[PDB]
Amino acid sequence: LVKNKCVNFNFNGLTGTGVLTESNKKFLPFQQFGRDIADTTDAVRDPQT
Amino acid sequence: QKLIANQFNSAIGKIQDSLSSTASALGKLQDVVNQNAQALNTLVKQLS
Ligand SMILES: *[C@@H]1O[C@H](CO)[C@@H](O)[C@H](O)[C@H]1NC(C)=O
Repeated sequence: LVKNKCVNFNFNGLTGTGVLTESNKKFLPFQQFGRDIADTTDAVRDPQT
Repeated sequence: QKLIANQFNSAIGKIQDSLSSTASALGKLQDVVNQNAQALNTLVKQLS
């Protein structure tokens, strides 16, 4: 895992391109995916950590 | 001259108060910004 740079990430089969950084969104234990107003993924929990 | 000056200054003061107040006479500009904003939101939401 790498942060702060453009990378072709793949999380649990979900693919996307972007810059990954720590997020302050306090996801509840059941929550796994955050979405913006455009229904596009903007936050996620890594399965290994 | 002096009376006209006083009236002019008082008018300017009342304009300042009216704009300073909660009045929203600026609605026309707000419409221009708001309409474009919601149009953008609609276009973005269409991707889903
Ligand atoms: C495996 O994944 C779990 C859950 O993210 C994590 O706690 C653990 O450190 C990972 N590695 C090993 C060797 O279990």
